[PDB]
Formats: sequence, C-alpha cells, structure tokens
Amino acid sequence: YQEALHLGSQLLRELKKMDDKALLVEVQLLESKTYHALSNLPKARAALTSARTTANAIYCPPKLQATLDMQSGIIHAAEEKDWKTAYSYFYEAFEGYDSIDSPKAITSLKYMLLCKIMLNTPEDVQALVSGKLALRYAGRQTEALKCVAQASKNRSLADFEKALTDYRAELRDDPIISTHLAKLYDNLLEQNLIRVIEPFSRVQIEHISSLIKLSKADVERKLSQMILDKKFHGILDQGEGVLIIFDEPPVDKTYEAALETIQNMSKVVDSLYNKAKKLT
Amino acid sequence: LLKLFTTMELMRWSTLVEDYGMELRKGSLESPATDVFGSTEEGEKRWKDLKNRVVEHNIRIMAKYYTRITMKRMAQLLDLSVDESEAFLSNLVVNKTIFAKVDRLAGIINFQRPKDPNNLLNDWSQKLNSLMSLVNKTTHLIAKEEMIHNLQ
Repeated sequence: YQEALHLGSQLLRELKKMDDKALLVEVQLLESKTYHALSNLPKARAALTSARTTANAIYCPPKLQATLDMQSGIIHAAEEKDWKTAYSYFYEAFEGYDSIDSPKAITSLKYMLLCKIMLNTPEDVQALVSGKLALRYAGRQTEALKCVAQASKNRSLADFEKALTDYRAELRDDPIISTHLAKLYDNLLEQNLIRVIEPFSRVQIEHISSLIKLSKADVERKLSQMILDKKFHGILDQGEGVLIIFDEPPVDKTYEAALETIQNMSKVVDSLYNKAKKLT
Repeated sequence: LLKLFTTMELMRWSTLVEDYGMELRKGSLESPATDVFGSTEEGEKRWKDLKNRVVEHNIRIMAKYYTRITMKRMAQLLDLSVDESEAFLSNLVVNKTIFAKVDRLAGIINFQRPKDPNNLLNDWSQKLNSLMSLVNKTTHLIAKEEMIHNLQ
C-alpha cells in the first residue's frame, strides 16, 4: 500500500492539471481508502477535503458520491469524535446505496448499526430491524448485529463472547472496525470491572470472577494494563490476591519544593561563578 | 410504626408472622388484606420486597453506628443463608455502599476506618473535642464562680 499510495499521489501531481477532473474521484477515493488502511487520519482529512472540493462542482453518479460519505463516516468513526455527524454520513451513504446493490446495502445498514451501536443505543437498532423497509435486506450479517445489540441491552459479557465465537466463521471477514468492536468489548468489560471491584476493597479473585465465569488470564492482563495506564488507584496480586487502593493527595508540595531546589542550585552555582571569577 | 420509626432493634420477624396472619384474619379494621393479596405475584413482590426492604433498612440504620456488628455472626443469629446476603450486597452496590471496607481472608465487613487524612478527619475531631472542652470548660467555670457568690 506504500508504493500504490506514493505512485498514485505522484500521479495526482500530474493529473490535477489534466482536464476531466471527474476521473480523479476514483484515485482520491482509493487514496482515502489506503490512508485508512494505513491508519492515517490527518492526511485522510486533507485528501478527503480535496475530494470534497473536487466533488463540489463535479457531480459524478452516486456510485462514487455515497462512498465519499461512507468513508468520511469511517474516518470520523476511527477517532470517535462525534457519532451524530458520522451517523449522518452513513445515513446519506445508505441513501446513496439504496436499491443499487445487495452487498453494498447490507454493509451500508451494517455500518449504520455499527456506528449507532457504538454509542450504546439498541432501541434504534430494534427500530431498524423491525421495520419492513430494511427487513428485505436482512440476512446472516444482521444477526451478529442483533446479538451485539442484545448483549448491549442485556449488559452481558459471556453472551457477547458467544456472539464473537459462534459467528466468527461471519466475523472472520470483518473489516478494520474489529478494533472498534474490541474497544466496545473492553468498554463493557471496563464497566463491569469498575462495577464489581469498586465496592470490594479486598475480596477473593474467584468470588468476584465466578459471576463472570471467565478465566483470570485476560481479565488479569487487562486490569494490569489499566493500572499501568494509571487511570485509577489499585494494584493486582497473584500469590495472595490482596487488593489495595491508596492515593497521595499532596502532590503540589514535592513538585514546587523540587523546583525550588533545582532553581536554587543554579543560583548557588552562579554565585560560585561570580566569586570564583572575582577571586581567581 | 413505632418499631419502624427509628432505632430499629434487631428482632425476629416470626413474632410479626402471626401479626400479619391475624391482620388477614380480623375484619374490623384493615380488612382488605385479601385485596392487597389479590394478585398472585404483586402480593409476593410486596411481601418479599417488604421483608427485603426492612432487612436492608435496618442495615441502613445500623450503618450509622460504628459498633462493628460482625454480620458474619448476625447471619447466624438470623438463621439465613449467606447467598441472599450477597444479593443484599448486590443491592448495596446500587444503594451507595462505596464507603465500606471488606476482607479477603475473613468475612467481617468494616463501614469505617478510612484512610483518615490527619488534616481533615483528626483535625475536625480535635477541633470539636478540644474547642468544645475550651468553651464548655469556660461556661461552667465562671458560671459556677458566679453561682457560689450568693452564699455571702
């Protein structure tokens, strides 16, 4: 994807001057697709802005117009800045892919239920799978989304792992948004962990890991990673399993004191330079 | 109502079982008890969640006192299983039980003994105790010194 993006960019450097700028929409669209494949948001926003200022006067068939809105919603959904605008881009993209292609439509509504399931609202998912309009485009793809929405409205974890286990043979071809799905899994995992551990100052690991009936390997690794991220006060244990939570409120004392010592060292050293200069 | 007003002493509900039974038997007053138990599930929710509401409300009352009731023994005196007490704790996690301390080895819980910042907690207690002894000692000293003047 490196030589294709570089060669394509150098092709744009000599094709922006050539007439019939409507052809540049394909190579700039693929440019945004490979910038998202390389996980580069700023340059995808600059080249995407070039695609907007290019397709503002150019009005090619909606085969390329709706893909700009869909890929725009994917770019905005990569950083998770605002789900409303991205949901609007996926909505207009679904309006563009309406009744033109079955896989593009099922992946358009799949992207709608994705960007809308990321904001924790399954009621609209049920409203979209209960309507007769989107019912004719249903299939094996939307079943996994119904399992994700069911696990989200039920606040279950082992059921979500069951959705990631039984449907992995339609989750094997899942797009790069798999990292976002793991971010939702880790989000509900964070909610449960800060839900059951918070009232338990010191408790058994099996008494608190029994309700979730999961192994302590992945949970222990995620917990240790979150303490290493220093988001809250806590520490794990393996031999005894003792949980200890503590904090150090007076932080502004040692910092200001250390700054006074470090700043005054230069004062005394400069004084020794003035005296050492005036004496010898 | 007087037992449910304040200072709920830990007593057995078996004495209230026959009180509710005769509450369903007598018809001179509070007659529509069968109307309270009209539905097959609503009355069961009111009874189970009523005994649950008092068996949690008494915990909310004794939570103010720091006497360390040792609920491990209280579960033995109440003759109930610890599983539904863990479910009661599952009602405490939403009942704002964040101010507590548990133990991994034993089962004794602690509703007190915080980190105790000496600048706020011990400072406040030393202010109320020391200052209360200062002004309180100041009142009865010269007050009694003026009370003994009438003997002359």
